[PDB]
Amino acid sequence: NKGDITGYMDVAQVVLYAFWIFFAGLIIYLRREDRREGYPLEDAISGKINSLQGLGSVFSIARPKIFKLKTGATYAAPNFKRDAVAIKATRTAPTAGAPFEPTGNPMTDAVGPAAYALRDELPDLTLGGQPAIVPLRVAPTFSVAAEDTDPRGLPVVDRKGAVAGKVTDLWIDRASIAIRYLEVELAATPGRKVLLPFAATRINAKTKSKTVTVQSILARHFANVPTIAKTDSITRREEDKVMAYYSSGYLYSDRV
Amino acid sequence: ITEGEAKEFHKIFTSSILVFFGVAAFAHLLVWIWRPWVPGPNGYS
Amino acid sequence: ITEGEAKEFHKIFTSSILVFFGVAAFAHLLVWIWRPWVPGPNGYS
Amino acid sequence: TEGEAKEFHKIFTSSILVFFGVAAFAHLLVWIWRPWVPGPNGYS
Amino acid sequence: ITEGEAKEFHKIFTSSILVFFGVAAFAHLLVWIWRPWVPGPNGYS
Amino acid sequence: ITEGEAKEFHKIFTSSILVFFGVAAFAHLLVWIWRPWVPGPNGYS
Amino acid sequence: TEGEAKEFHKIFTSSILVFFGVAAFAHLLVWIWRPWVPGPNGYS
Amino acid sequence: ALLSFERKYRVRGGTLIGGDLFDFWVGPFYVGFFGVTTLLFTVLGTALIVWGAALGPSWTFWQISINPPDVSYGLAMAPMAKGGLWQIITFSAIGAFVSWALREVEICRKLGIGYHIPFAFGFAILAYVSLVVIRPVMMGAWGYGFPYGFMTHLDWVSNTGYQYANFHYNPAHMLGITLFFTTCLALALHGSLILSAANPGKGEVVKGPEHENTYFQDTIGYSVGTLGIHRVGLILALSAVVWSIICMILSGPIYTGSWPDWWLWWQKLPFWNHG
Amino acid sequence: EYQNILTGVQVRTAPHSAPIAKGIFPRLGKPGFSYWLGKIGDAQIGPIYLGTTGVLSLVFGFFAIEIIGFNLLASVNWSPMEFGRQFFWLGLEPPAAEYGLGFAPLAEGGWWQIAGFFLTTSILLWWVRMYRRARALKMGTHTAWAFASAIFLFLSLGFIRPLLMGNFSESVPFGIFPHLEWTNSFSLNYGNFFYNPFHMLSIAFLYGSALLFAMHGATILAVSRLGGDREVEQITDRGTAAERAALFWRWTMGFNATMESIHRWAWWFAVLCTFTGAIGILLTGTVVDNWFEWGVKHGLAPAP
Amino acid sequence: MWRIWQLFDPRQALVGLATFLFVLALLIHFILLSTERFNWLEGASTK
Amino acid sequence: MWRIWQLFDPRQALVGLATFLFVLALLIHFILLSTERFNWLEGASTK
Amino acid sequence: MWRIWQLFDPRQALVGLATFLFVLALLIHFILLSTERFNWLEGASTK
Amino acid sequence: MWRIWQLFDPRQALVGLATFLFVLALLIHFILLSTERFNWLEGASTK
Amino acid sequence: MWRIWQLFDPRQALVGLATFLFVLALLIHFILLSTERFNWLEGASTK
Amino acid sequence: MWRIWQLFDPRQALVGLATFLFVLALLIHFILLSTERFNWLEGASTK
Ligand code: 07D
Ligand SMILES: CCc1c(C)c2cc3nc(cc4[nH]c(c(CCC(=O)OC/C=C(\C)CC/C=C(\C)CC/C=C(\C)CCC=C(C)C)c4C)c4c5nc(cc1[nH]2)C(C)=C5C(=O)[C@@H]4C(=O)OC)C(C)=C3C(C)=O
Ligand SMILES: COC(C)(C)C\C=C/C(C)=C/C=C/C(C)=C/C=C/C(C)=C/C=C\C=C(C)\C=C\C=C(C)\C=C\C=C(C)\C=C\CC(C)(C)OC
Ligand SMILES: CCCCCCCCCCCCO[C@@H]1O[C@H](CO)[C@@H](O[C@H]2O[C@H](CO)[C@@H](O)[C@H](O)[C@H]2O)[C@H](O)[C@H]1O
Ligand SMILES: CCCCCCCCCCCCO[C@@H]1O[C@H](CO)[C@@H](O[C@H]2O[C@H](CO)[C@@H](O)[C@H](O)[C@H]2O)[C@H](O)[C@H]1O
Ligand SMILES: CCCCCCCCCCCCO[C@@H]1O[C@H](CO)[C@@H](O[C@H]2O[C@H](CO)[C@@H](O)[C@H](O)[C@H]2O)[C@H](O)[C@H]1O
Ligand SMILES: CCCCCCCCCCCCO[C@@H]1O[C@H](CO)[C@@H](O[C@H]2O[C@H](CO)[C@@H](O)[C@H](O)[C@H]2O)[C@H](O)[C@H]1O
Ligand SMILES: [Fe+3]
Repeated sequence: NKGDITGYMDVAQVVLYAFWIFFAGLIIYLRREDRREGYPLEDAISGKINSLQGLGSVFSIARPKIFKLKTGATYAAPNFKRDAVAIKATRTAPTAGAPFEPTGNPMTDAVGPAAYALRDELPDLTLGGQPAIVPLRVAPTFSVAAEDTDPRGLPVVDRKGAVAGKVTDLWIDRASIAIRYLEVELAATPGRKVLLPFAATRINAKTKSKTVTVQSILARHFANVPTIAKTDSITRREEDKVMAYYSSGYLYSDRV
Repeated sequence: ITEGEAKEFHKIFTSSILVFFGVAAFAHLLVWIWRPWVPGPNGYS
Repeated sequence: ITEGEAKEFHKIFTSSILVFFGVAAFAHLLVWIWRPWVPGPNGYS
Repeated sequence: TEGEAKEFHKIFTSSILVFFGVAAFAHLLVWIWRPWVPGPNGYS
Repeated sequence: ITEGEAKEFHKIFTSSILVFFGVAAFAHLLVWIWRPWVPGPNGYS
Repeated sequence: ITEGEAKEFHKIFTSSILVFFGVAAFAHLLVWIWRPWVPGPNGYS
Repeated sequence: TEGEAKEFHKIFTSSILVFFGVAAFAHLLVWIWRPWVPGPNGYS
Repeated sequence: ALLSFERKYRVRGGTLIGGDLFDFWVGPFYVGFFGVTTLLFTVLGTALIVWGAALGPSWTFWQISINPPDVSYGLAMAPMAKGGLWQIITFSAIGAFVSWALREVEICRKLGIGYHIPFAFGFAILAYVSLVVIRPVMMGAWGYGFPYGFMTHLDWVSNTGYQYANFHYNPAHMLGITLFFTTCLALALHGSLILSAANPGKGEVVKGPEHENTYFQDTIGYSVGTLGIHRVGLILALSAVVWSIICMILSGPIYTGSWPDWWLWWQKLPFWNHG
Repeated sequence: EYQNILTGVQVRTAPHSAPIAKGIFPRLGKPGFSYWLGKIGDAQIGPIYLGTTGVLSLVFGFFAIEIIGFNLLASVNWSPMEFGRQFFWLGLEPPAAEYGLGFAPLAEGGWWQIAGFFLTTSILLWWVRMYRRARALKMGTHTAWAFASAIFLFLSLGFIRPLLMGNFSESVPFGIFPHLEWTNSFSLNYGNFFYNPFHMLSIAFLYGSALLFAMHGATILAVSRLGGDREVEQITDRGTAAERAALFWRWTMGFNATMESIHRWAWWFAVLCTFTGAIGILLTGTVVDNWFEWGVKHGLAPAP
Repeated sequence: MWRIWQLFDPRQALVGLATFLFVLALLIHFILLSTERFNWLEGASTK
Repeated sequence: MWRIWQLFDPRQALVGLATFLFVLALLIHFILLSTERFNWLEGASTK
Repeated sequence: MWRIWQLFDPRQALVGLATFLFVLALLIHFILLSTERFNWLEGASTK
Repeated sequence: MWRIWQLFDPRQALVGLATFLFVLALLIHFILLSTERFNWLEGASTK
Repeated sequence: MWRIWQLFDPRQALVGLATFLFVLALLIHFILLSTERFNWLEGASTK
Repeated sequence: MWRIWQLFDPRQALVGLATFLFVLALLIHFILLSTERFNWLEGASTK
């Protein structure tokens, strides 16, 4: 009557169907944006570019958008830079859906939860073109705020209670003011130094004494933590490697 | 899996197919004797 | 896939699909005998 | 690729002709049962 | 793409759109014969 | 982009748009023959 | 071990038979109490 | 069928139950034991919903409804024809949700990430359980749960809301609405800030965390931080769900009257009760 | 077992900010630090930028708020006690139907119109402020358009639908309980606003926004041990945190987003929540008198 | 038209056709089922 | 006019055009189904 | 026709086809059950 | 006026123009459908 | 047909099949309990 | 079935069967309690 267009069809229904068309287009756009990393898909066994995909393939992958960096650098998304098919693991079954048996110590072989993305060897930059993740020694201005336990010199122990080492230095992000890493000197090897992510620590400020505990890896696992080069500025690949190694603890912290 | 153990498993699998189907067929025969489930043109009863 | 198994797989697939189609056709024939599903120009008298 | 383009097109044409033929037979049977084009006075 | 393949694609596209438009116009003519969609001063009936 | 095709596009564009208008105006003329959309002092009809 | 599989199967089949026997006895007791297959006119 | 980086984390382990039996993938999906169980419950619940649609008079997707048993049955199991089907679908839905969350737990262990996602899904499962189990049990009948239907569960929402004559006046409902709206606003701000930092315009090199902090320091006067924003967003959504659960437990099990005149307590505090 | 839900150890440094052109106005606010905010997020407070558009928006908004509050206090005969008693029930009511879209008497809705105009102007000037602040920092204007969606819903509620109906009588009052009562009576007058399909879409997108911002928050908190909280850096250089975040959802859900595109989903769900809502508000009364009868006609109701 | 397979991979075209025609067959069947005349399950009278 | 395909990938153009044409055809068919006169399935009389 | 398995893996084809056939059979059975004439459980008279 | 394409990308401008014209045409058609006089599906009388 | 176990591992396909069979059996029992003739617990009369 | 436990974990199998059997028995017991005839707590009359 008042709002109809043709007998049964009215304005509200037409606007609804217009929204449905727009939402289908928006879903297509959002899925195109989603398919900007890890695409196109590879075969599970051989690794050839194959996938059960229809007429939407032409619309599935977007043209590489270009990200500009404040160093002259550039990222392409999608960049069709893929991983090698042969990893340090073997198929439990040759059925393309089976999982992988690691063929070694997966902590130091970067297999599974220990696997780290193959990033670039450049530290995160600040607004001034300098490394963002730095030790507190080479950032005199930065200081640990009061009313919080200072995690310097506290014993670093695992869940079993064994004192893995001692913390000497804190590594912090300059871009976002927060602690990133604790520098830990090994009680077993003074000549060895490791980085333990701050996200992997408990404050433990409420106990008989003050200590730093880690629930992921055991004390001996601190003897194989990946090392870094500059000791005062850490690249993205190095930090990603260290975090992946520490995060691999929970799955297989007691052998494989 | 090998080509021989597959046959060995297929033998016992077929035996279980037959046992399951026979039990189910007896169940359906008993239910049909109790209450058939195909209506007539005039319905049921 | 290796073509050396496609010959066998397609023949098994054809045999099984004809078996499935024939069973479905016999079931449809039985249902039609019991009650056809295409009304005449009066309904379902 | 043109290596199997001709033969795939031939098989595709055979399949799509089979599909259209059976669909047309189905539509013919449906029309014999009940036509779907109403006359000037509607359906009778 | 190169210009030759563009010209060939254009030729095929022109033939295809000609066939599509002809078939659609044929369908429109049959629909018009069935029921025209442009009403008169009094309407349709 | 380089000027070498700035005209090459334009010559097509200024033609295609014309063709578009040449169709659309035609359509409007037919509509005016059917039902004009400018009412008179006493309203439509 | 492989012998452990056989021992588990022996104890498991013993448990199967005793469990199914007690279940059958319970079902027979219930059936004597109240049968669950109605007649043409219902239970009553 | 794998991402460019997928055939590197597809290791075994990380499963709570099943060992190596169901530790595999089907297409993109990880199955596990709890994927099998969520298929078990989903297939059965959906089949029962379609069966109730067949017993229903519509087949209209928005008029298909599975009704809970009438309140005259109390907390008793109901005959499948009249009420029992809703109960079985409820139990199947609970089992499927729990299997989904547990499968997420197995995936989290396999990838060595935190269990935040299944914990957050636990709150949605709890909201559903409070709507179909906890509240009907406290109220004493299964007929206080909502029907499983597209538009009929909205009829349930409206009927129960107007049962207290204006359900807006439920203060826990006010707080849950505030949290839901604030979650939507915070999500808009966060997605917008991330997109603007990543896509700053022609030229316009990608901006860092300092630029993102500066934007909301200039516009609002405070910036939460690229880590704290996900914290506050998860807490906002979970608290919205918690306060919705609270407002629905308060209505019926605890409060059985008009929410609008619950607020007269405020009108009559001793320092303005002019009388 | 740490979770990154609270920051046990905080860091405090010399406050700093991205460089902007000086402009007519400087940065204002002498930045300080707070402890609970630093526990949940960053600890620094301010400084707030106050440009020409900022001053304009603040002046218009303050004028509107003072008008609204003065009217609320005057409605209870300037009694602070009775203002406390009735504060939630107090409301600046819109002008009646007879006055159309013209100026009503101040007591009869003129104050409501003046306050609404000033509030609309301040909100639009705040939108301009968000746009200009994003452009000044050499960033994109996604926040401005996300805000524009909310402004569309606000203007549809307050101004656009009155324009279409030619009447401010059915606009929403300036009160705590009065605007909820407006919501209730608007739904009742137009037949079970659940049967509005754009209301259903808006609720779907609000639920989806909460769902998405719980999923995404929990995902980033789950990969925060892997540098996953540093989202823009994982967007420009994909780390293993982003890879595991994608693979979790790909294995549990069949598909996944990018660290960049998940926030596109986040943007669009929030924007659509209010876009569909504004459309549904603009459709009621004008096109659809009764949403229940529309639902009956279109198969949403069993046709009583 | 044998050349279109230079543009469209046979797998992609075949999967897309399968899905699209299945959905269209469902749609047409459901439309027929919602009609008074062509619903072959209730078999309502023509006249 | 053959130059448009230098602007657009022929796969993109063809798939997008097929999508647009099918959606438009569905739209028109549904609009006709909504009318009393052109609904060929209930077939209301012209009179 | 056998060349179809040079496009499609047989294992995933089998599992997907089995799932689709089972869902279709469930749908048709439920549709018949909701039908007055073809519900073999309720069994109303066709006369 | 041929220098406009030195400012606007012909591909982007042509796509945007096509989409804008399609939405405008669709809206005009629906507006005419809404009116009594120019609705060509019901075909109401001029008088 | 003995070769099917090359396509599907018995140790897991068997358990999945058992779960599917249990779901189907329990669904059919629920459907029968929902009826009026085949509900053996209600035991409603056929006459 | 000689050694089927060389393939299935006896602990996992035992726990799964205990849970399945408990759930099924609880379901059957609740279904009986839902009835009018086999509710041994209500204790209705057979006659
Ligand atoms: C009895 C009531 C009835 C009942 C049936 C029912 C029930 C439910 N509903 Mg509804 N609702 C009803 C009525 C109804 N409902 C809505 C709206 C929604 C949307 C709002 C989205 C939002 O974010 O809004 C909120 C966003 C706005 C208003 C837009 C942005 C606002 C801005 C920028 C304001 C800026 C402010 C300042 C700068 C501050 C200074 C100013 C001053 C001091 C004055 C959302 C989706 C939503 C949810 C649900 C749910 C979940 C339920 C359940 C569970 O039952 N409802 C609005 C709308 O969009 O409708 C299409 C709307 O207008 C309207 C009406 C009349
Ligand atoms: C996607 C849809 C989503 C939905 C669910 C949603 C809902 C609601 N969003 C709501 C409120 C606001 N939203 C905002 C801002 C605007 C501020 C303004 O207008 O100031 C302009 C007004 C005024 C100036 C008037 C008063 C002023 C006061 C109280 C101070 C008076 C005193 C003074 C000046 C003196 C003292 C001080 C000195 C310095 C001297 C406010 C806080 C904004 C945004 N929403 C977005 C989106 C969403 N909003 C996005 C993307 C945003 C922005 O960009 C923008 C912003 O700044 O966000 C931080 C409300 C009440 C909502 C509900 C639920 O109803
Ligand atoms: C700082 O304050 C001190 C004094 C402490 C206290 C002051 C004030 C107080 C306590 C204020 C309290 C205010 C309250 C409780 C406000 C509640 C507000 C709510 C909930 C509002 C909610 C919705 C209202 C909306 C959405 C109204 C929208 C109205 C609009 C958009 C109207 C626009 C109207 C226009 C543009 C009119 C045009 C017509 C004319 C011709 C007049 O325009 C010139
Ligand atoms: C595990 C798989 C098991 C598969 C089981 C499949 C069973 C299918 C049965 C098909 C044959 C049934 O055929 C059906 O038989 C019943 C017999 O009661 C007939 O029923 C007829 O006879 C009965 C008994 O006298 C009377 O109610 C009446 O005369 C009439 O209804 C139906 O008219 C016929 O259509
Ligand atoms: C997987 C297997 C799928 C099998 C699908 C089978 C599809 C075809 C089945 C129906 C074939 C047509 O079946 C035929 O239909 C015509 C209607 O025109 C009907 O015609 C018959 O019955 C009607 C009344 O019911 C009478 O008016 C008519 O005089 C008589 O000839 C019959 O029902 C049958 O002779
Ligand atoms: C290219 C695409 C866009 C095309 C745009 C075309 C726009 C112009 C179309 C209308 C032009 C004006 O058209 C002119 O209107 C006047 C209005 O009085 C008409 O005048 C007459 O027509 C009306 C119509 O009811 C009569 O009642 C009356 O006798 C008289 O007023 C002219 O007969 C007509 O020629
Ligand atoms: C008339 C009815 C009531 C409506 C109010 C109308 C007046 C207020 C809105 C006017 C339009 C404002 O539009 C905006 O104006 C301000 C100046 O005021 C300008 O912005 C200016 O202030 C900004 C503040 O960040 C500074 O960077 C700089 O001093 C300058 O750019 C913008 O370039 C212009 O986009
Ligand atoms: Fe984020």
